[PDB]
Amino acid sequence: SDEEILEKLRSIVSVGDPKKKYTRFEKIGQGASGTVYTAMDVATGQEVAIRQMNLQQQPKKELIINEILVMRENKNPNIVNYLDSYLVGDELWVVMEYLAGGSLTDVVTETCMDEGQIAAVCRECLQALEFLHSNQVIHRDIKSDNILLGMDGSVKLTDFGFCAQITPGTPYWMAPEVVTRKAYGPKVDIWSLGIMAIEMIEGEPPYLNENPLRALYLIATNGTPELQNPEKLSAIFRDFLNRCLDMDVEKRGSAKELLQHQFLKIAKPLSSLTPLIAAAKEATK
Amino acid sequence: SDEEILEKLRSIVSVGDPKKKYTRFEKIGQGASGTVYTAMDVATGQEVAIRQMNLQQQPKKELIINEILVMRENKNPNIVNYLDSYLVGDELWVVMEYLAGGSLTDVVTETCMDEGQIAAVCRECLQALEFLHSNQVIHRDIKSDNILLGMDGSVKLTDFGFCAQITTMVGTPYWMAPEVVTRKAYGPKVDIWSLGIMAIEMIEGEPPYLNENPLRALYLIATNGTPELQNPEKLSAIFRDFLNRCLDMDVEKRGSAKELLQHQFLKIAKPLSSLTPLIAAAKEATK
Amino acid sequence: PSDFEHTIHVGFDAVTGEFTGMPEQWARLLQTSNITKSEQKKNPQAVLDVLEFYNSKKTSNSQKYMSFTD
Amino acid sequence: PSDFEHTIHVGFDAVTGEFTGMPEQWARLLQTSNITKSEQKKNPQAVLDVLEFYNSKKTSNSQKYMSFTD
Repeated sequence: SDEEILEKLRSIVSVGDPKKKYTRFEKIGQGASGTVYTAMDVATGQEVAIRQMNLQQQPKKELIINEILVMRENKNPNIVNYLDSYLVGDELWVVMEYLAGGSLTDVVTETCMDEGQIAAVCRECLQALEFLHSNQVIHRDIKSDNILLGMDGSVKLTDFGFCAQITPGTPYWMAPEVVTRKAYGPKVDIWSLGIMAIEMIEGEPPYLNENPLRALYLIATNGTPELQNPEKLSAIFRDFLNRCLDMDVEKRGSAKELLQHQFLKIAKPLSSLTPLIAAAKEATK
Repeated sequence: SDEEILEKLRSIVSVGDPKKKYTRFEKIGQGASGTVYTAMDVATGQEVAIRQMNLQQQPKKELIINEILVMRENKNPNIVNYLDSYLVGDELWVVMEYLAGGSLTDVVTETCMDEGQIAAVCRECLQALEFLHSNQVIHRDIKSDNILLGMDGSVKLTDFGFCAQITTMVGTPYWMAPEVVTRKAYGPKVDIWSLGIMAIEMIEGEPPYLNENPLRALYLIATNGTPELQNPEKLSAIFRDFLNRCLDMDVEKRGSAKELLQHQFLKIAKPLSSLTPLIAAAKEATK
Repeated sequence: PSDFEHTIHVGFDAVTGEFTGMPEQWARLLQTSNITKSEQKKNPQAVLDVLEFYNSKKTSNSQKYMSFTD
Repeated sequence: PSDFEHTIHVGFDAVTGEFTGMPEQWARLLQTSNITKSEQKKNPQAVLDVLEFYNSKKTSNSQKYMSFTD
């Protein structure tokens, strides 16, 4: 249906000349997924990311079309959203939001987050997950590299599909049922969230000083990693981490249920992250 | 797709509650396969078996469902048939025929069967195999333990699927054919082979390879084919011909169920009722 | 080590605390990873499941696409 | 779909009357199988076919279900 795929796109792609609708293009990267540029919507000022795809000379495409069909009808402030798509000659242009700033990863390693800050980003991530799940979407890669932080402290979840891949080791974030090849569901994201929360408080990944296979083994049997000083953490937080890191999938908290968790109530303002983000952006490059 | 699993079910499950159409429930076994009781059909008095399984906690569900689709459109007197299937709350209740009495195994170790008697049981088993093979089913476990005997002498084949278990896995699978034991591709004729072995078991009063090491026995089946009979001299020429047609190592030369139903050996059979006093003496020696 | 072709299925002898029919690679990753004998005895399936996952995480390619529920 | 099984090649040396490249557990099994040296040389392939069958039965948690023809 190489001619039918070109027909379906036409019913989804939007009108207009993206070369007119967007300005200040800037090549960020280039690969098999196509060429990516950051740009700005002339009318609204909205900063965006444009993926120019090779089209014809690019693998499976009605899966890409499937995401478009799914995400174009659903939006959320906590996930990198799909804005528009265009057809320019022999190419396909996908436009996504682009959040300036840094990664939670850089913020975790260079600075020291507190439970107020951790609780703030967990709520934002929970909101994104609750939204993605209600849409029958499993992220599968919830980790510090996939959550974007605006200088605003605002939080966005990315890399949950082809369209929203990161514009530019061991599975430490994967759940037991994943590492053991079992059938899994949405809750594997809750597990990953717990791991992320742990990474934040430790300012470092789970299994750094461990062989890959052994780490997988530990995840499959011990479940939660070991904290250097579990006592320091509070009761509501540990309780939070426990609802997230329960091996019994069905006793494990869900996104919705976890929104109501007391730990979030202790959240600080996202603006509280600005100096950490700023400080983090200074070092790395 | 645990959503269609229920669609299929509710489209073949019967209307009504088992607690009304059946009575006199009495638990038999208990395991992962489920909880099986022995009940009776209130109306017709038909004796049955009810396997109360653990629904959502039962592995392969699309298989069981497929078994019920096959055996619901096809019945035969020489096999444990499928009667009904129900949805009691969350569970899936499968109703199977139940036959009181014992098993060929107990008759075999406790008594001495003659040729007329063996011929009779062989005919019934062959009828059951002709049926199962016509519906593309390979039993794989034709042995005395899986042949149920009515106090009547009546014969039913069991254990050819999930919905028909006990309503061995240690030692040697003395009934399997050379092509099975050497892991080659095989077909329905492996049941003909097992039948021939069951017949030897019946005339000798015990299964072959009893004192053999599992591996040596397997090697022997793969090379010698047939087990060493204790008293060949005593077997009639017609019974030996019959055994030879069942136990040919060459699959193509081996008889099929349909061909063997016409074998002369089956013609000297005694009436199934000749088994009654053997079955009684066996079950009184407790079994 | 030549002639007849055969397939061998992995096994675990609980009494000796050792896997049987383990392919060369797997046997190598196992002893170097320091997965103890006791841990193996504790959940052999998990150990095999993890070995599988590991050596499969060398085949699939980075190109990630949307994953949906059932 | 056993990703827990792999192909192996075993040979037999008629002079010494010994298999080559024999899995260690298969070698231990053959040792106390009571299958003689002669019998082993008479039909080496049968010996290996039999060991493979034993292995496949020992390592499967196969519950029985209705099986059909091809």
